[PDB]
Amino acid sequence: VKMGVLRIYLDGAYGIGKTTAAEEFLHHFAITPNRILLIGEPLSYWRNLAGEDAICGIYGTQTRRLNGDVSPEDAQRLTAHFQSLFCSPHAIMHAKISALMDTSTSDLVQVNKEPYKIMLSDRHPIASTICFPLSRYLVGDMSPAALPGLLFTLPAEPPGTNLVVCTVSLPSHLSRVSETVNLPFVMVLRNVYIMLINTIIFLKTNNWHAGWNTLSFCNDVFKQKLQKSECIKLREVPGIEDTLFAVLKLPELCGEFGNILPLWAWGMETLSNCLRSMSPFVLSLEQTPQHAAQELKTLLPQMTPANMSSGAWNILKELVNAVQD
Amino acid sequence: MGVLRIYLDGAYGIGKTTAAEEFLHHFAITPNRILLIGEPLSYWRNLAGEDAICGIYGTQTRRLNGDVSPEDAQRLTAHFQSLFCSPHAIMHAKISALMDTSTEPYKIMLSDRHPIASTICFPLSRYLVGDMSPAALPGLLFTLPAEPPGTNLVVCTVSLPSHLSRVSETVNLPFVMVLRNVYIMLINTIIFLKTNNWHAGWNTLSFCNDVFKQKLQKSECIKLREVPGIEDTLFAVLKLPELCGEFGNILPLWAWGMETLSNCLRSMSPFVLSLEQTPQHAAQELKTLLPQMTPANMSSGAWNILKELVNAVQD
Ligand SMILES: Nc1ncnc2c1ncn2[C@@H]1O[C@H](COP(=O)(O)OP(=O)(O)O)[C@@H](O)[C@H]1O
Ligand SMILES: O=c1[nH]c(=O)n([C@H]2C[C@H](O)[C@@H](COP(=O)(O)O)O2)cc1/C=C/Br
Ligand SMILES: O=c1[nH]c(=O)n([C@H]2C[C@H](O)[C@@H](COP(=O)(O)O)O2)cc1/C=C/Br
Repeated sequence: VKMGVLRIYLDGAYGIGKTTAAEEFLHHFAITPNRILLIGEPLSYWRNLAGEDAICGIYGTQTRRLNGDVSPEDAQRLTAHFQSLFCSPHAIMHAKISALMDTSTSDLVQVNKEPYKIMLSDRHPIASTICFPLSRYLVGDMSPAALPGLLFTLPAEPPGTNLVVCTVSLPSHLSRVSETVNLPFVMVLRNVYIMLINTIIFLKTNNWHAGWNTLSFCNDVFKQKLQKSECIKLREVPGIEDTLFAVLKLPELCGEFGNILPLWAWGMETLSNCLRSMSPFVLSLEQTPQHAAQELKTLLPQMTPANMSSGAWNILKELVNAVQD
Repeated sequence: MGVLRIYLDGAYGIGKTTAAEEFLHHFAITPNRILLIGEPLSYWRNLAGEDAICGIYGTQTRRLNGDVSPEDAQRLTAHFQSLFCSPHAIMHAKISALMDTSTEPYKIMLSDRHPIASTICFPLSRYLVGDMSPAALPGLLFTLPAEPPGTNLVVCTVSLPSHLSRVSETVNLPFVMVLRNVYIMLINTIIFLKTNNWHAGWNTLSFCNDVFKQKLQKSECIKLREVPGIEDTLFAVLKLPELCGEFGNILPLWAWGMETLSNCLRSMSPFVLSLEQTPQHAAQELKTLLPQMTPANMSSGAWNILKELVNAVQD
């Protein structure tokens, strides 16, 4: 009864327009209703996650830090708290979906006439568990203490994840927004995502323990560049220093001799395991939503497909519709 | 070959460690027959920079002195409490990978506390006592990973007046009284889950109110019972208005969450061990239980590996 689907997670910085451009893609291809399934960001839960408003809280906390209404040491812990709120929703979902995914190691008895059903999603779990938390650290708004809980506890990623990092020119990104507009965080966020990509590619060939002992620890000088120049350049064959491991080499995770502590190592392993499965793609949103979406279309043929029960797709759809409700 | 995964939990200060060790010294006559994994204090006391333990307690002291808003003190707590998760999880997740899921004296690998202690028992106790905001429950309860078959949860128990001497960190009835209660519920929940679905008498479960919380901090009510009912479980504590909508229905995602939370707890094989006596007895009793526990299968090779890893981090 099988049929191949196309899991596509659309990520990148915020305010860039990856949503009004992800929707304009649904209108001009969903000519046939059952050929595409969209899953939007769960604001409804973020803005009322068991009582607190993750969004307001993550920003308000910074405003509260500047006014000195709270200790900078607490403001960091306080941040970690809110930042973490974004995790659950996206995770409950992703975890369910991985369950409806057919991981059949076998030959095909029959083929399906129809084209592959593409299920588009707004942001991938790593955004909450790795991209943002890491950007907060780099900018100094959050304490590293919360990285293990998010980076090292990642669940096995099922084959076929297509991560599409959206990108916009810098001066244009600063208009799509004007929540708070401060270069430091943005400049970093953009950078991090670029690293993410380099990390995925990197991980495709080499192990995380590559030039680890050749990776200078993460210092304030490094963080400074990340908040100013948007350095980190996306490159053909990435090296350890063009990845996220450049940001993970932290004294707080290593011991006396300067070795990354045992557990934390095992963690790097799973974090690698996850990112490595992914199929990285970059999509420019520097133009009319029409183009952005058209471009995304040209990529469909390059993405890695996965298999799932025809029945399940119909179920998934209902669930997705049951919660985006 | 077949191993015996045994996780030893319960309240703190009770002595489940000096009694879990006295069990290793007596039956490890043959070296390769038993493997112990102790609590990773070394990481808790320096988890990427902060000392989870001091922070969870100090935050309370800081709350009483009014050095910080009670609203922040709650969020601040959630933060630290969460720190306890990673270590235990990195481990457990690795171990699940070395477990053979393929369709004479078995090697028993004893562990100090099971991940649910950090992700469900303690966080929940903090809530009930009012030291933590519910906002952090979904992140810990609903994101639980598939538990592999063969988990033997052994909840240790001590008499009340005796428990208050094993400790005297901070000694305050409210939290203890609750912690004891919660663990009892956990057990009742596991059993309960064996037969019925979480959506049983859900619509007959009164929401969680302050009156309820009050009893949980005073009488150690919650009694362990043969055939548990919805109200003797943890679901009695999970029915929260903050998780339900207007009409009073538990919101979609949170439901799916309950599902996975149930999925986990249900796999477990619950056992109660009394530490109200000489460590010798405590351990001897635990031995009598070995034959009742559910065994799992793993590569002989893996066991040797696991051992090395365990030894590699328990140094
Ligand atoms: N069965 C017992 N009888 C008397 N004292 C005990 C017993 N078990 C433990 N203790 C004492 O109480 C203290 C706390 O117990 P511990 O083993 O550390 O508990 P836990 O496993 O909860 O951390 C120990 O340092 C020990 O001296
Ligand atoms: O981890 C996060 N942290 C965060 O602060 N945010 C923030 C970023 C932004 O203000 C808002 C989400 O809106 P858009 O990203 O669609 O513009 O929440 C988002 C995530 C990620 C969720 Br997965
Ligand atoms: O989640 C937790 N939260 C917590 O505060 N603690 C606390 C409880 C205790 O002070 C200390 C651990 O010592 P024992 O439990 O062995 O006596 O950390 C522990 C856990 C659980 C880890 Br899994």
